[PDB]
Amino acid sequence: EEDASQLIFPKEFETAETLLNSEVHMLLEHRKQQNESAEDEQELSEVFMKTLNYTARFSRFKNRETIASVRSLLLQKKLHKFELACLANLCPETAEESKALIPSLEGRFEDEELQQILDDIQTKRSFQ
Amino acid sequence: MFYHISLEHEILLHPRYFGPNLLNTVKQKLFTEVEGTCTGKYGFVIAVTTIDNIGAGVIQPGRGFVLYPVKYKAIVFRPFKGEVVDAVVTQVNKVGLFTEIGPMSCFISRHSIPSEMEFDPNSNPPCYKTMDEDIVIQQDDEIRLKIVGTRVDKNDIFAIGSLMDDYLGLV
Amino acid sequence: MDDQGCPRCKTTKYRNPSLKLMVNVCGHTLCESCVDLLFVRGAGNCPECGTPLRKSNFRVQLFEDPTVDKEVEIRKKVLKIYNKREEDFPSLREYNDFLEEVEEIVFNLTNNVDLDNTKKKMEIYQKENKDVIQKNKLKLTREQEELEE
Amino acid sequence: RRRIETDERDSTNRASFKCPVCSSTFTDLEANQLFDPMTGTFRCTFCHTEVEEDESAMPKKDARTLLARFNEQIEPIYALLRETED
Amino acid sequence: QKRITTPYMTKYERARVLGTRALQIAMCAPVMVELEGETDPLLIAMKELKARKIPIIIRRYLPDGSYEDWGVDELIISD
Ligand SMILES: [Zn+2]
Ligand SMILES: [Zn+2]
Ligand SMILES: [Zn+2]
Repeated sequence: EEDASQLIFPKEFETAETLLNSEVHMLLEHRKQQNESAEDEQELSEVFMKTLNYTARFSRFKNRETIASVRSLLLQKKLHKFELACLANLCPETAEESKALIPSLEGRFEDEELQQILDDIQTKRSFQ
Repeated sequence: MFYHISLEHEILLHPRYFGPNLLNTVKQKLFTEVEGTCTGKYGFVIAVTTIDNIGAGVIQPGRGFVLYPVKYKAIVFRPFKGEVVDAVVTQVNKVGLFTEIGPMSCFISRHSIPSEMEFDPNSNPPCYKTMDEDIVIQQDDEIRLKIVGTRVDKNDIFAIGSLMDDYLGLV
Repeated sequence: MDDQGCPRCKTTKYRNPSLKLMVNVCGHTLCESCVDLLFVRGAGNCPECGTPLRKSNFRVQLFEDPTVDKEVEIRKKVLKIYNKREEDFPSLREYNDFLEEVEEIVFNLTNNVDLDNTKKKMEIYQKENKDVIQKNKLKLTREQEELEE
Repeated sequence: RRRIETDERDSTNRASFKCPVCSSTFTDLEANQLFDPMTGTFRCTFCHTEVEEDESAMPKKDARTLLARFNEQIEPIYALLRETED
Repeated sequence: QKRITTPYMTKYERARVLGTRALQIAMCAPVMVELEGETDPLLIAMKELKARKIPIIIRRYLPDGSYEDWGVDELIISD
């Protein structure tokens, strides 16, 4: 019925737009500030905090421009939003790893194009 | 994968909240009701970005409560089988590893751990390490796992992980 | 189709040629009826040989000879080495000299352990990966395309 | 063959964890539900008692022995069939 | 706009509106009108109705499946 390795998803999640942990981190930090501002309002949930902690720890991009560049760059490529989300969220270092991690990635682009895209993403990444 | 989607939800506003600040109360109540909850259809919903629309408030006969159908843009997470995801190991046992993925919890069975790994219970933090000691998997670590399957129960979602594939485990 | 089949499920093979045998590093004939059991226990262990498989490692093949299956799999791997073209050698013996040991390695690897084979392959890889493998990769892929065309 | 294939598929789907009180076997998918961190071990919700797993090797091995011999003994009929397909 | 039903509140509408509004007040809903010494939620609902200040809209379903949302403040009360 559903299989990410086969890119099979329900219409509810196929028509939807994918978000990166760097993007979710920025949004959660924004929601945090939005919750920190106007004090004495409802406190944030443990799920939000757990997701924030998790998304921050695995956040591959720490700057607004790096997140926007990655998104705007990948949107130009003729790749599916799931493929692009997996690629930018997992950040595979090489084309072989990308094909290994995403068995559906094969055939969409040549090794040189695939590696060039990954190389750009690897250069745009923020390392701690 | 995380997603941004418009969701349908119905708020049963109690009459005490009618009158002024009605819609303001519905907004506040929506965030409180949906944020931090999970549904098998859309997964866990982390935060509400905006509310698309507030429908007509139908007064429930006899109940007095008014039912407000709401359309709102929110961010959600749902794990799909045959997917690789980053995880943090929470507990390490001889039968398997318990891990967390944001709001989701994943269990990795021993049979899904690579043959090169071996459990080192004598270590202070219980961990699995390679024969050549090149990598070690323990509690509170950076790992990647393949979702073999996803489960939903008690308004919660939990997946099955595997580390047999390459580029998995400690990262 | 003509062969009996897997040591366990030797019955559907007689029915139709649409079902194909699967080859593995262990050089053992396997198929879904048997493969499903290999995942419930061991998760990638040969039934009779017990040898573990790093992954599924299943590939479609239509050869009844398991030695050819292994030899082809080995051949395909070894062709990445020693495959420098004829212009590299001035003497007629050299054109087939390395092919002798290569064919010995390929053949011997079907039965003997790869300990010395991998060592020799690695000891030559350290030298051939620099230039000749880089050059022969281009020429091999080019001539392969010429063979396809 | 379809029944044997069904029995083989069953041998692959058989539950691994089990409860000694109610004699119920649970699939490894329930492992996260059966494992209680307060106890540090697997337990049964109905029996509030320990759930075992290591015995799961027995059904996997045993079933293969019965199912495999079926093809070994039917060989005369298969040969006679191959000889009579015309 | 484009309303065809009668502008008068039917006896049935008056009954349900008062019952529904009385129930909301009993459930401590805020009250629309200046009440004086009143405690019976049903008596308060009638005062709100006399003043035409009940905060309710009647969705009159037409036989063709269409409907007309008439505010209680728009209908002529039959009392
Ligand atoms: Zn073998
Ligand atoms: Zn077999
Ligand atoms: Zn029990």
